[PDB]
Amino acid sequence: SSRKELANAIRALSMDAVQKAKSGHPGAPMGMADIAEVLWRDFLKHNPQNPSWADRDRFVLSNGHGSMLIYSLLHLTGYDLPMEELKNFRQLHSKTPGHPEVGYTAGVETTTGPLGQGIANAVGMAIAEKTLAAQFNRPGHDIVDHYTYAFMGDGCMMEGISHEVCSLAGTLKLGKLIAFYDDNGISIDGHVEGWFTDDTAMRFEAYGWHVIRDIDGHDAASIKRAVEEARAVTDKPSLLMCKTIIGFGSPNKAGTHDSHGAPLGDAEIALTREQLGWKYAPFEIPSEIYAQWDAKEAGQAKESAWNEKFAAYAKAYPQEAAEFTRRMKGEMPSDFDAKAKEFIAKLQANPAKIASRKASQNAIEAFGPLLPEFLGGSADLAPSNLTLWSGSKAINEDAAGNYIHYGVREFGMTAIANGISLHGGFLPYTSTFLMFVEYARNAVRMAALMKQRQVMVYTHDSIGLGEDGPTHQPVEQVASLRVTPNMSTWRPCDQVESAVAWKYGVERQDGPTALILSRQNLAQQERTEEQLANIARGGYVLKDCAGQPELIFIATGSEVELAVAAYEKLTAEGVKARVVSMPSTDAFDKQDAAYRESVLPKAVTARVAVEAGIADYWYKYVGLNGAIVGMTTFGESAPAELLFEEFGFTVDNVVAKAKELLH
Amino acid sequence: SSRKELANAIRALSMDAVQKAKSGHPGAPMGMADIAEVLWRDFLKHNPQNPSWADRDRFVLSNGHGSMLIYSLLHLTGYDLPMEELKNFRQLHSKTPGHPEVGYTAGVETTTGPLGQGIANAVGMAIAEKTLAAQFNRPGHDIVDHYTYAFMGDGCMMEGISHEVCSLAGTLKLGKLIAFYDDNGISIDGHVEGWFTDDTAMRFEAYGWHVIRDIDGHDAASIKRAVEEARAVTDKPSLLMCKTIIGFGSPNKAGTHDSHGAPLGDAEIALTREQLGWKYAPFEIPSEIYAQWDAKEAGQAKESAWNEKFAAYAKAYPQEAAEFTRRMKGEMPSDFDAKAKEFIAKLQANPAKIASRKASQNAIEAFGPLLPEFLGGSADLAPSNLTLWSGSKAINEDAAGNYIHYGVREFGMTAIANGISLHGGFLPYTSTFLMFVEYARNAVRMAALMKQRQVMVYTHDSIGLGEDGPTHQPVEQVASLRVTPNMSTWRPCDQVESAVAWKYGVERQDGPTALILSRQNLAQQERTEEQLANIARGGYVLKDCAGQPELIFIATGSEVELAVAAYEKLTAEGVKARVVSMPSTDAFDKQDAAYRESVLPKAVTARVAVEAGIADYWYKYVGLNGAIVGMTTFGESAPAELLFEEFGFTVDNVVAKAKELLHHHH
Ligand SMILES: Cc1ncc(C[n+]2csc(CCOP(=O)(O)OP(=O)(O)O)c2C)c(N)n1
Ligand SMILES: Cc1ncc(C[n+]2csc(CCOP(=O)(O)OP(=O)(O)O)c2C)c(N)n1
Ligand SMILES: O=C[C@H](O)[C@H](O)[C@H](O)COP(=O)(O)O
Ligand SMILES: O=P(O)(O)OC[C@H]1O[C@@H](O)[C@H](O)[C@@H]1O
Ligand SMILES: [Ca+2]
Ligand SMILES: [Ca+2]
Repeated sequence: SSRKELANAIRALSMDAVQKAKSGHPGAPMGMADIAEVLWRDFLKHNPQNPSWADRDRFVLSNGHGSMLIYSLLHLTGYDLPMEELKNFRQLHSKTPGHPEVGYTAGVETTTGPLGQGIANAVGMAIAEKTLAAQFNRPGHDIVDHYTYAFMGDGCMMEGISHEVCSLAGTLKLGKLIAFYDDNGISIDGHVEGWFTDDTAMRFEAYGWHVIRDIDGHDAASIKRAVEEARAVTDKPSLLMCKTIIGFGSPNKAGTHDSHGAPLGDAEIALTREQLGWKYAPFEIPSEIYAQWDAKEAGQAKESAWNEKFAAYAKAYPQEAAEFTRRMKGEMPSDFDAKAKEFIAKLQANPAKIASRKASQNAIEAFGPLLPEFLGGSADLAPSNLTLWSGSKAINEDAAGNYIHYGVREFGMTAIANGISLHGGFLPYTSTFLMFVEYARNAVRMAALMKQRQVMVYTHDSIGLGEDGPTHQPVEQVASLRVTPNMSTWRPCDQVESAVAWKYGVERQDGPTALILSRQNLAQQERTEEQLANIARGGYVLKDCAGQPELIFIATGSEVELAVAAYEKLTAEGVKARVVSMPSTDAFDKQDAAYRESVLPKAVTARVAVEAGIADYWYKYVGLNGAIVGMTTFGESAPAELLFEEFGFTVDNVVAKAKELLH
Repeated sequence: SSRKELANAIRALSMDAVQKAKSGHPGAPMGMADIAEVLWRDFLKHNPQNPSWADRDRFVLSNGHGSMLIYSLLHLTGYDLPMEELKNFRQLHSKTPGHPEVGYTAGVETTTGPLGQGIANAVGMAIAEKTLAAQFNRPGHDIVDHYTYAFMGDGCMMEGISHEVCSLAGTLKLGKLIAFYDDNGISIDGHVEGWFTDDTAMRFEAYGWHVIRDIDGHDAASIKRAVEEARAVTDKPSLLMCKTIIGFGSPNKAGTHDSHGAPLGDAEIALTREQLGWKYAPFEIPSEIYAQWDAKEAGQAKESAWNEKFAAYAKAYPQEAAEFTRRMKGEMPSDFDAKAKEFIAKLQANPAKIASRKASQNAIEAFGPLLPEFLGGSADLAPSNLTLWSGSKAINEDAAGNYIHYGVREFGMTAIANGISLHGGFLPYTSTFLMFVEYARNAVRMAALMKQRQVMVYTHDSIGLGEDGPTHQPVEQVASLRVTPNMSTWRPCDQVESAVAWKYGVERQDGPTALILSRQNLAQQERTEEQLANIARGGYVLKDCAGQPELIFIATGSEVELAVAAYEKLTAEGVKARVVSMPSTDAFDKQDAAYRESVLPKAVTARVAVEAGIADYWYKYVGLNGAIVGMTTFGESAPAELLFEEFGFTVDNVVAKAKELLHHHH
């Protein structure tokens, strides 16, 4: 069959599946089908039989609304995505959700839909490949060698996050990253010139990208030549400016916003078949077209050749090969648990009053020699977030390193890290001041949604940071993280809880972990063996009374010391008081009901929460008959000590609020 | 004095103020002092005696960590910011907080600190001036004519938001926007080349900006020539690449990251005085230097000339002048309250089962003729968010318009809108799908912090949007807004609550208002006159029983219909039930104790929250002995009706959970 006929199979499947669902986006799949046909059939190195092959090229659909494009590709090339799944596009529990999702659909590399994040993820995957290659490749043994291809549209180009990650991609000279820009001149509001006039090629040249202008996105020869040129440029990421017609094939909707985001309609589909000369019924693909699209045979040949290469590598470099396999699988070193526990025990036995940001650095230092998979960084706050350890090596200086200077790019940093986690081989950590999680907020959510392991190191967690004032002092940010599905959030009260939280973070297999860390010094709490072990349970009894408590303080982070001081005062008066330290609400919630009852007995309603963050969160644990010593306002610019006093984080106020309950 | 001496006054006040506070950022003020001296002394049109003068130039410090730069400028030029306040830099309740804050420091135009948002605000202020000029200027009466100047550094340049707002500023050909880039090669991690290598000039040329390269940021003549060039270019915003030395003056810390964000140290300050030839003690400025810095006489002259111009305008165009004054003050039309109430009453009397996104569009259509100050827009979702009304006119088409195609730029859009509200003359509304509030999240917080009036139109509020699936379906986003200080958040249950929320939003002078709106059709509820009035109280009794309820449903938005259905089932079975509609938790919380007690009596503990959003939020109103019919997971890609079924948003399930609750209580 002709290349245009092969590409037209994508057009037919896409418009038909959208029509059947009465929902979806036929424009981009129709506009990009010719580009996809060249990339997938001529260049993409992949095995449909094993979507997890370590050395496969990675493809990313950043314009993820065009989900039928990727489903057509996966089906046609022989992945485990039958026609019935395409016929169930956008239907409950199908393998063909409205935007592509990593994890159930074979071959989908990442979850897109939020514009701009796909390209960010791609930048992360290219960073991972370059770094893994530098770490593992040996003379005569290039076991890591793959491209990262991304499709993206006007929406991704307009988003700020594209500037963050494409800027950094240029700095890092990501020669194996190749992006195709679907330059179709249309967005939802109509012709883009009213709101988007960038000389996008010039913009990308400013980033140090290799840019190929004026590609006819509907001509196989033009596209193929451009990809060849891009692959020949090894020291710069490449952008291919692909001029396309959105909804290509539709006489009445091609080139219009009408084709973007709704079914074409039965009549228009009939006209499209006529224009394309496509003779097949909906969901009919002839054997000749499958024969030219199918990649099972080539895929298995390529992967088997790689397996043989890896076997030879394992002979010459057995320890390295074992590390590669362990790291690609995301498995932890077998003695990590024992070694981390030893560190935790040492801290408990050797008290230090330090900021939890420093306790965090200390955990990185302890874990560093144990976790060569670390690929960490900070958004231009290394000396403040304390993300460097003695073994940190910046990848802009040493390609085989383990540290990234992300610059002032919180959103890009976090979505890049999502790419890194998705790639395999690494354990990313990222960092900024907690307030600026708000800049990265949707990428944090995406890590949770995609069930990705990433440790998010968020320092300067409250009014305790002092003089920088209300634009920097978090109040409501922790609460937002706590109510995020599949997020783990830890606000350690001292260096011991900080190490436990770090351990929990690196050992998570199925989601991210945010560490909520102080600028200011935190007192260490004394713990029994049982209490020490129970830190990992997220909430535990820190100070207690004999028999049923009359009063329970629930405190986190920097406020545990305050709660303990109130407890001592009330205990001396003869109140049966308890202090619960609650470093992680999510880990506590996951405990069995007997454990939860032992910490927060259901019959004890006199509960006082204490946390320098938004009060409203705490009704979850204090109910309607408790008290909350929290924040209800923005902060103020002043020294920390005076702020805590001003906002009622005092022994007198905590005691007074508790006494109010006991009547 | 020489220009360098005058600029050194800023250097001295800045390093000394930071030293006394033992906290702050001397680097940027010291690096940008010569630029500030030229801009402020030679170009800036302002009156220190009236920081609210309608036609003043606007200045924005986007690299807001260098706060002592602006405090030095305001003090030296004669604003109401005494030396005692500079001595109280970074101290509780001073007029000199660590990052500048609009509101309680004379002459500060916006609150910065979050990098990138300053330049966004500046773009908003420039859009406001251009639009206001187009709307109000008349032949021989150019009553609107001022520049917007912004300072920004490497941090602002790296941030994605700079791309969003500078791209759009290029499209809109904002000839009176002039930005100065503090090109000093240093950020917190060190020399920027390790992580920041853009050809920034080429980037801004790609945006359609006029760029002036290689300006010696420490040479007044060079700076002045560059400003004159930027002012001569009337059809593009300008970027002046100013090469500076961070911490200029410090022998040991200039040009180093060490000067960025900590006090220089007393020894180093002594050496800096010696290098700069600055002889005066900390917080000492001689009369002769004040005489050269002071702007009171020039300022008064310029404002008086403008007042004469405005008086002539008022004579020739009295209605237009009255509108200009009203709009600059942010006052509402005198008949707006009455007309809006008439609209609301009409809706209650004429039920329509429509999506609250459509109800929102209908309110825009009703208010549009009444509020010529509207400057609304959507981030490339006009046909989905339903932000256009019949009188909308895009400002890229007609500069005198009232609508902005923001493109796919949620964060930039919202921070631009903050600039628009800060400028005066307009009432901005912005819009995207609720999920993508997460892209704009800190700009939303900044509107709340800055006490700004902006209506935020957030559609597609839940799993009710259907097939687009979990990357689009909000779950936890409403809760996030509800816990934000000074945020108002409305999740209207029908077209009537939608109109009330819109009225509340436009009339809210001291903070923003987010509207949480459905894709799918919402049932109109029956209301008495009293209930209709009570919508604005945020939470109110919608359905009730005789005597103390044994069960209270609390519901919002699309789920009120479900709660009412459950209430009907239970009532028919002889259960004593109540339904509370809670369109706004923040408004409800602001009601007095007696009113809140009347709605959610403390005696009644069997409370069931119903909302297609994260369940954990609702413990606030249901306590530990209630029930919550909410979401606890991400969504799924499927038709909305199947999703509501899947996730337990059914009459049978709500009734079952309510009965299960009552069984446990009994
Ligand atoms: C962050 C974000 N904002 C908004 C949307 C809604 N949206 C989806 S596509 C689009 C604009 C059109 O973008 P483009 O890539 O040019 O679409 P195409 O040409 O492929 O049809 C928008 C606003 C989104 N998915 N993500
Ligand atoms: C959104 C955001 N992220 C991080 C910070 C912390 N921060 C303040 S300045 C800076 C980097 C230095 O930027 P630059 O403007 O080049 O500083 P300068 O040369 O004026 O000292 C950072 C990361 C912030 N204020 N806002
Ligand atoms: O992500 C935005 C998509 O393009 C929309 O899913 C699509 O345009 C449908 O819009 P609506 O929800 O108004 O039917
Ligand atoms: O002392 P910390 O809080 O680490 O940092 C002080 C300031 O220096 C930089 O980090 C930032 O600019 C911050 O505002
Ligand atoms: Ca497009
Ligand atoms: Ca800098």
